[PDB]
Amino acid sequence: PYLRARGEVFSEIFPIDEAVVRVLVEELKEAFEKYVANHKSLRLDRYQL
Amino acid sequence: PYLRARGEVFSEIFPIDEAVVRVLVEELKEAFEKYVANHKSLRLDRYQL
Repeated sequence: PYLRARGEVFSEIFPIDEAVVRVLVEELKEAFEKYVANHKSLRLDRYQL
Repeated sequence: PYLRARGEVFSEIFPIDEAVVRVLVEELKEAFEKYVANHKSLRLDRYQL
């Protein structure tokens, strides 16, 4: 007490290869879609995505 | 070192049978299309097809 860290600057990585990102975003989209549809043990908010 | 050389002669020939040129450009782009399909994790910005 009290813990600190001597801070950095933020780690800054930037996207290249973005159409594979487009395929993987629509895969993410259908994936999370059917994830919400399946796992009803989540009781999730269903008005947001 | 260093290097300085002198040239011999010109030699520059061409193919014949331009149908091989046309359909082989098509099959060449087929092969590199398959390699760009393989390029999913190969860090490629995607507008060179």
